[PDB]
Amino acid sequence: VFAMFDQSQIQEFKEAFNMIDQNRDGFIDKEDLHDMLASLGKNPTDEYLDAMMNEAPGPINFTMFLTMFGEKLNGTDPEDVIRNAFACFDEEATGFIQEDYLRELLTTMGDRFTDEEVDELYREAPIDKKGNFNYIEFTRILKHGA
Amino acid sequence: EDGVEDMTQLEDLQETTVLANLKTRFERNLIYTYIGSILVSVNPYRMFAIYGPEQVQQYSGRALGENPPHLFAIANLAFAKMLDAKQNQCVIISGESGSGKTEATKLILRCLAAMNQRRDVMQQIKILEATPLLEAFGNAKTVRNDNSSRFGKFVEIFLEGGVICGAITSQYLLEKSRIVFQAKNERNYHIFYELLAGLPAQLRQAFSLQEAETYYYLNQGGNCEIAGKSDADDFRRLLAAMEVLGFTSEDQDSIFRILASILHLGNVYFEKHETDAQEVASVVSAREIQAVAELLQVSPEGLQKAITFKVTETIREKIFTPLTVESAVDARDAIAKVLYALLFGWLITRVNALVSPKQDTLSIAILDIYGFEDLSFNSFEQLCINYANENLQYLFNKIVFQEEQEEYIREQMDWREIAFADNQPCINLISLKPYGILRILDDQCCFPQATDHTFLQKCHYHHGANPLYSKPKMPLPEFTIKHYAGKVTYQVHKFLDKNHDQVRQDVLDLFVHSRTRVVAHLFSSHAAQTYKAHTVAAKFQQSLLDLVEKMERCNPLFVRCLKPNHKKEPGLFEPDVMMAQLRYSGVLETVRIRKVRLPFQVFIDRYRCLVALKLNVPADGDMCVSLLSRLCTVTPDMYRVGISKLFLKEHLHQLLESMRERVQNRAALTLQRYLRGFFIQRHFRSLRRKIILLQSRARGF
Amino acid sequence: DETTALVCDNGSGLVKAGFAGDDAPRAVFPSIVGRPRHQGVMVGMGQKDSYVGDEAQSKRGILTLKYPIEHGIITNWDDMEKIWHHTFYNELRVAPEEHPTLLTEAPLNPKANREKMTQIMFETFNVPAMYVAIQAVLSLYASGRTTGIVLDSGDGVTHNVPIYEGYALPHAIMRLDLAGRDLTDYLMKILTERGYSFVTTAEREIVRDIKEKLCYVALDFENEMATAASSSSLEKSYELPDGQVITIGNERFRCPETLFQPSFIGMESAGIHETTYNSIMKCDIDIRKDLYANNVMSGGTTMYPGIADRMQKEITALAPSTMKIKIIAPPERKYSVWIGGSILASLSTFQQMWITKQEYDEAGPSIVHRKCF
Amino acid sequence: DETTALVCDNGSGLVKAGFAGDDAPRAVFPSIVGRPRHQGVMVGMGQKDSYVGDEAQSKRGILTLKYPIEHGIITNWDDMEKIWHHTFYNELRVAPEEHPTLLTEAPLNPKANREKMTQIMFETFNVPAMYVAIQAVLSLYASGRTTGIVLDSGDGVTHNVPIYEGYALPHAIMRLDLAGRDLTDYLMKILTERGYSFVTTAEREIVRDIKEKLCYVALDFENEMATAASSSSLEKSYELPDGQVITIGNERFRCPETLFQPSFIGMESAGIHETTYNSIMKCDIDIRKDLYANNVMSGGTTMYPGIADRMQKEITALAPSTMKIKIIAPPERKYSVWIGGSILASLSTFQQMWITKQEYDEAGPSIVHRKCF
Amino acid sequence: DETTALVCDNGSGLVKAGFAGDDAPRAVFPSIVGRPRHQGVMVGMGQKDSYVGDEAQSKRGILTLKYPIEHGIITNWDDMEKIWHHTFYNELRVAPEEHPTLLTEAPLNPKANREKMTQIMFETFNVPAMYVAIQAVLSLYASGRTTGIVLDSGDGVTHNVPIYEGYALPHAIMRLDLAGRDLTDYLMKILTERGYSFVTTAEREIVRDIKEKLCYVALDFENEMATAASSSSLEKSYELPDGQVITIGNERFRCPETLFQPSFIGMESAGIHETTYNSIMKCDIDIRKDLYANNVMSGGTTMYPGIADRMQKEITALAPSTMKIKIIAPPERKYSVWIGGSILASLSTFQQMWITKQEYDEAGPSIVHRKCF
Ligand SMILES: Nc1ncnc2c1ncn2[C@@H]1O[C@H](COP(=O)(O)OP(=O)(O)O)[C@@H](O)[C@H]1O
Ligand SMILES: Nc1ncnc2c1ncn2[C@@H]1O[C@H](COP(=O)(O)OP(=O)(O)O)[C@@H](O)[C@H]1O
Ligand SMILES: Nc1ncnc2c1ncn2[C@@H]1O[C@H](COP(=O)(O)OP(=O)(O)O)[C@@H](O)[C@H]1O
Ligand SMILES: [Mg+2]
Repeated sequence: VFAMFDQSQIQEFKEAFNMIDQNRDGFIDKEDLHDMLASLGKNPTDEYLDAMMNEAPGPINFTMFLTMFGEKLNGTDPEDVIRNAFACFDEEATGFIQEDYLRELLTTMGDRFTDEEVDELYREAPIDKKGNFNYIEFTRILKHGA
Repeated sequence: EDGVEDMTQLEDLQETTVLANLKTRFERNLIYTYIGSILVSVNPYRMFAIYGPEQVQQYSGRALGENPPHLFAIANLAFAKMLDAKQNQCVIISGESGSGKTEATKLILRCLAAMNQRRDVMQQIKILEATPLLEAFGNAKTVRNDNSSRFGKFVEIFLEGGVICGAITSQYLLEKSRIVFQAKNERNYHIFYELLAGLPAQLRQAFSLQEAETYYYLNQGGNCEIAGKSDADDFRRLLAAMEVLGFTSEDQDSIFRILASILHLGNVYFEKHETDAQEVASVVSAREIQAVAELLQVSPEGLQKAITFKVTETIREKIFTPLTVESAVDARDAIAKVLYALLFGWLITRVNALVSPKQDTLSIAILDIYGFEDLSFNSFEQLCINYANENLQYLFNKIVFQEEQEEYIREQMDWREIAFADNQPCINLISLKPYGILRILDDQCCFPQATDHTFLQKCHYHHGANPLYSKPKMPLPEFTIKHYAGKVTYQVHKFLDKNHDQVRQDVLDLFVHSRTRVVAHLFSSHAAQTYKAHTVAAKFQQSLLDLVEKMERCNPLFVRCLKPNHKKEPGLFEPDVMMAQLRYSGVLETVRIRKVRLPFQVFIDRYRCLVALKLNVPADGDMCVSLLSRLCTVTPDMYRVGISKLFLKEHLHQLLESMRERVQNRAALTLQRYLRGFFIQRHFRSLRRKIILLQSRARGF
Repeated sequence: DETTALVCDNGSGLVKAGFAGDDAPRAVFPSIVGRPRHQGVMVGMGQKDSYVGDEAQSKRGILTLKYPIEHGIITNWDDMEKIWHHTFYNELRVAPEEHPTLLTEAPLNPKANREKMTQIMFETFNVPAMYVAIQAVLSLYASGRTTGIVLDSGDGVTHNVPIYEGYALPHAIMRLDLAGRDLTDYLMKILTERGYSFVTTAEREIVRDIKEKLCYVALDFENEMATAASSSSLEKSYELPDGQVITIGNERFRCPETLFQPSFIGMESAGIHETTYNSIMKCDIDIRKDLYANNVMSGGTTMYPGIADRMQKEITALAPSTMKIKIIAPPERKYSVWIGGSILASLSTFQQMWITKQEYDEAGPSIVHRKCF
Repeated sequence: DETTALVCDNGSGLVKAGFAGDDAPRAVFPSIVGRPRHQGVMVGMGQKDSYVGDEAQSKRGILTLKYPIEHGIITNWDDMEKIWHHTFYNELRVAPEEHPTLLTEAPLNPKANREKMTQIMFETFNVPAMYVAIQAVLSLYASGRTTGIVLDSGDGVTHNVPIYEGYALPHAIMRLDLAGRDLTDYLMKILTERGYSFVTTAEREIVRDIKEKLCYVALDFENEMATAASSSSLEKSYELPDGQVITIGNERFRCPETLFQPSFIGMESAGIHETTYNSIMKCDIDIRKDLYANNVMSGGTTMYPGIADRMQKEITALAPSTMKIKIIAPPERKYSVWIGGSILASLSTFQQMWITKQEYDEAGPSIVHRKCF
Repeated sequence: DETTALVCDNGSGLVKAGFAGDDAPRAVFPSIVGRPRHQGVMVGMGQKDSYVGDEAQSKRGILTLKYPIEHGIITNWDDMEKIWHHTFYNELRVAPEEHPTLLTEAPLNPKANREKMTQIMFETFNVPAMYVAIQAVLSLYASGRTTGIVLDSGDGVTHNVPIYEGYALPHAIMRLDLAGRDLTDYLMKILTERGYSFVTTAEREIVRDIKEKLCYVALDFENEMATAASSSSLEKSYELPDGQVITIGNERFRCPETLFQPSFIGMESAGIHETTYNSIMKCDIDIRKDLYANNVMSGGTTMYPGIADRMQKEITALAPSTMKIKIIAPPERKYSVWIGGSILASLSTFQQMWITKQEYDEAGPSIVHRKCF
């Protein structure tokens, strides 16, 4: 958000946006990234680089860009909010939340998210074998940086 | 261990919750449940271990804790209350016919006989052998049941410090109009058909009896035979019971003579003969009148005058006024009804005298009362039935409210006066003296030119503004009363014909001077005991008032027998049938009375999402209502949670629940957009910061 | 709670009292008060200054008998109090201060009579409630009808009241001061033609008994007189209290003839049949057909043999031949007013029409004019 | 879906109600409301404060009968609501909140009458749709014609409506406030010449029955009067409800004569024949020949014997001899308005001409002025 | 040549006779015929079988008094002949066979009455000429007006006749059979509430005298009743012929109240004020303003004190406030019909309107229907 900023990651976030967000039509272009990669000079070729990136959410606009800056990740995610949200679905203040419990909770309620996204989260989330997922260390790592 | 025994301890008591708990208990072969001190029993149509001495000793005294529900708990609770208060108590076994009230009464009788005296069981043997006689004289086939008890049996077991003395049996709320009128596809009392079927032939020749289809008092239903009942076997069993009960051959012959006299009196017709100033009813054939006179040992001319004449008798003269056809019909029906009532009273009095007690200091009363009735075509008899059920539901609600008040003072709290709306307005609507429905009916029974239409118009005029009273839109001959079990529509078709039950002094004098001892004794006793009750409704009200007056010197205990399925299938259950039975039995009146009762740990645990509740182990003084003040701007009205936790009113409860579900929605949205942020993080700072570094280093040396 | 109402049909000649809901009056006795007219010579015999009812007729030969009511109007208000006290205490054996009382009155009486009855009931006997009814309405109640014209005839007055579907037409109400007492006086007068002298008030009772036992109504007067003159088959004997035997002939039907010819006793009024026809013709043209077939007769003076036949004959002669004439004369019409009052006082809806003690205290004795009729 | 429409032809004297598609009205009863005018003396008898329809005529002799409609205008808006409620519930035994209703009205009535009927239908009875039609158009619908001039005469008003090929000429529409009720009043007035007095509203019904049964129209008035005076062969007898017999002579044809000579009741207007001729002459010269041969008569007042013959004679006298005059008087012309309304309400193309509840909610009660006619 | 005409205003209760041109009737006496009802015992006393007029009231206590006229219709045609013979010979002392006679009749009487009067005049008394007039026209003649509505009220009937510039509107003529005789009967009925019994026809005259002397009309009924109930200042005493004194209170103004509320005697008709307003509203809109200011009252029943004030109050309440209401009640309105008849019969131009004996011989008794009115 504009008021709240996580100074550890603001520099990388803004550098990425200034390398991606420019005065253009609005779609993400390979031109700027390729120029940054081959600024020194390299024979341009398409021998084995016919597909660079294809999983952008969609088009980007300066107005929608500012909305995204204010809401999604730029200086957002207060820790108390995450802890309260995770304790809302658990009765123990300890935060031992069964992994399968969160599976159905996420895959049935709200804008439903797939098991693929839950696994994607688990690619970095440390979980016990019995599934009582904890989030202190994971939340700190997400918020400070990596 | 998923089911529960007492639903009073539940935090949210709704009709759906009650149905779910009851069906969960029934699916585990657990019949009996608890509503505070009120037992609920579902008829399983299957033999269950509701007996055995080991159950008696298990429930003996207060050593069990009432963890498992059973009728023996009701029995020993009544015994303990008697030994504590030194006062009588009564147990009311209500419910529909076939719902299991009869064997419940028999099991209670066996349990008391086993646990009180445990040295002599002659009282229970003597009181069980009288059951078939009462069942034959007080049951009939209806459009809903094949064997329905049309009266309230009152068995009083006298106890003297654990010693079982003699028992007194009493009858109440007997249906007088069924003796002379039956609707479609229903019969009279079983006794007439059993007598006409199983009687020896020479008895029939002596009484000039015939098949049941010929008699007018029996053929009105159109189906004089029950598919699945043997009249001869039951009649022989009744003879065996009378022989055991000391009824000699002469007494049985007199009873058969009385019943045959009633049957023959039912077959008398009248013709409209022309007189100088009126129409006069004259008997068609004198054969039936003479047969009745011979069977009852009374004068034939006396009977014919008592049927076709009205007597105005002062000190200095006696005037005979001829009657009309309708008046003669009413007189004949009144004579038949009074004969049957006197005979039943005599049988019960003799049975009581056979097992007469010695002292009267303590007593346990058992009432086997029929319940709510809501058929398709609905009429006067069911109106009286529902009036009696409303008067019983008054006491049921009183007991429920007493338990609620005891719960409110059970722990430590500033006990407030809880509001409670009883069903008094319905009782006033039906039978209040100025303009009650039954009072209007009684007034119309002597008014000059009153018919059913005029009675309906009077009811509509007097009760048009009553919230419980409802008129049909089209001019249909009916009205609707909002009972505790829902709207009930009564069809006014023969309300005036079914209410005429006036017997004059000339008939009583004729019947006293009979040549047989039993009839003369009965009518002399009736004349000695006899009153401004000249209608069926007035006598029903008097009998119900007597029954209630017998039942305030004690604290009643209620047993509610239900029915899971109308097909008597042992195991098959339906939800709509359960809802209908719960509405009719008055169980849901407890839920209506409850509306506050919700728990404490629920608020402790799942209401932290609002302001992320800072404290731990909130105590009796926990910041609880002030939580609402600073979070929801809710008026302080929820009483107190503390130890005694029954505070939350329904609308506040739903408001908080739906606030909670918005909170869950918003928290889920926040988490999901945060997780989308994490996905874009891993995406971008994977595909650049984990790839360009590797490529640059590889290009490096 | 269960306070049974009292129905008291105090007529000019008889008191008919009882409890509401009964089929017959409990107490029926003459409405007379007697006082000694001779000299008491034995010590202790003669300490009673008044005799009321049947005890006044047991001592008939030493007393002067007086009626407190003539022509339906109470003229002696102390004898009436004595009679009411007798009825309440010695006859019904009931305490009036705990029973509502229903009383009757003729349709066209003075208002002071009704006000005084109300005052006496509410101040002397302390009844909790009161109502004053019209005798013809009670006759219809006893007859089991809502439409009809009633010819009530006691021994004070004769009145006609036409009622249709429970609605009365007050402008068509008739009244005659010719009834049983005048018949007794006329019979006493015409018994002198054979040499029988009845003078005192005690012989009035003997003449009344003769009239009740022997008199009848002739279907046609002239041929009856011709038959009585041409033979001696219509004569009957009567035994006097001291053993003397009297014989009367045409006096048997000449006495009740004054009901149809009031000119015998010097009155200009019309007969009961013409009075009934005139009362019918004062009603609406759509009411007359139903009234013609619902002629209800009530009272003791209507108890003569053959009176209904002659009434039907006279009305048929007067009314058009198209209509159907019916005279309803039930065998118990002597008690029809009391029976109707008993039926009315026992109704549950009637409990709101009583004149309570509070209303009397608020409004004076004039409350009875707006509460009743 | 299949919601049958209701046709209610509420006239000044009779209500004709039924279901669309039927061949006859289901309910026909007088449009009267009666109230008791006497004193109720029996307890419980007299709890009804109003009688509507046939039950008001059964109790005719104790009630005051009043008509809610005079001359086609509703003057009592509570009695009219009572009558409509009776028609919908006690007579048709139908729930009005699920049936479109078709009502009729005279051509030249005040607009407030129509607006008030619309408001009552849409707010008190909650009908889903409504339409108000003109009675002469429905008479043509029942007669199976599209061209003709209609002479409708109930007992409130008499009107003429000329229609050619389904096109109405509103400037040629006539109206007279002379109809059956005025005929009943005039007969009541002229019955006093023989000494018969009918005063109350209950005797108005008897006079109306006499008029319906005995009155007729004479082909020529003067020679009919001469014949009636010179003999006694035109006299007929009538029996009153109480049995009295009345006799009337020239009053039989003098009563309907006021339709052709309104001067008998002191009106300056012209007769029905001259009114019809004037209405014809106000149309186009090319329409007159077809109208002359399509004179359609409707209503109960046109039911007199010999009325069509005299109408044809008078029109022939007025119109030129070249034209051909035809008077169409079907035997069922007493119900022609209802039959036409039933035919019209059952058409599938008519379903778009109803006044729906939404249109009323949008436009107020004034929508009926632009949706109807 | 100089044959003075006779004016005979034979009403229901009084006969007013005299000679044309005089200012007052020569003979005024009651229209009664009496016959003995008792037994004559002296030889020679009892040879008279009838008494007519004042001699019938001198012997009132032994006679039965009968009226030949009720409600303006002669019902006894021999008593009427006796009364006319008395009037012509014993009272006026004139020979009828040489004087034209002018008679009066109510506006809406049966025709047989007029025909029979014509026949009796021309065949029994042999008058040379005859005319039958309408009483309201004669009232206007006596009042000196040509425009106005007349409310005549004798003791048989009450009628309204609106006349404008000498032109009568027959369709607006009203008639009520409620007049002085009904008032006498109602007073007789309501005098029983205080215990006064007047039964015979001879006591009807005493009641009539009481009504004439003491009764009056209250300006407003309810507050008058409240004042009479709250005090005793409205009571007056009357002395009976035998010396007994009676007292009446609210009966003084309750008796004439039945003229404005006919419901007291069980009639459905409207009061005289509403009848007059209805008669006015049946006239042309250009006539109403002149009629409102020319309300002429005539007859003996209009002689109550305060009747004109209440009539003006009621008409003002009914009529619009713009109009001016005048009630003309001359002090001699009891004889206005006779005065007008005397004025009319003395005119020279009227000599051509008589019904001569030759015309009667030519045309039968039916000539009076075309010669008169
Ligand atoms: N059987 C009878 N025949 C003739 N007259 C009778 C008969 N019975 C009673 N009466 C007369 O009727 C009168 C009493 O009738 P009742 O109706 O009791 O009068 P009231 O109601 O005024 O007291 C007495 O005069 C009596 O003589
Ligand atoms: N057969 C008949 N002869 C004469 N008049 C009749 C006849 N039938 C009905 N009427 C008169 O017609 C009038 C009713 O006709 P109707 O068309 O129903 O009137 P509306 O339509 O105004 O209700 C009544 O006044 C009635 O007297
Ligand atoms: N001063 C008066 N007050 C009240 N009523 C009167 C008065 N004078 C006469 N009458 C009544 O008017 C009636 C007679 O009036 P009159 O015009 O002579 O009648 P009619 O013309 O019919 O003979 C009588 O009934 C009489 O009682
Ligand atoms: Mg019509």
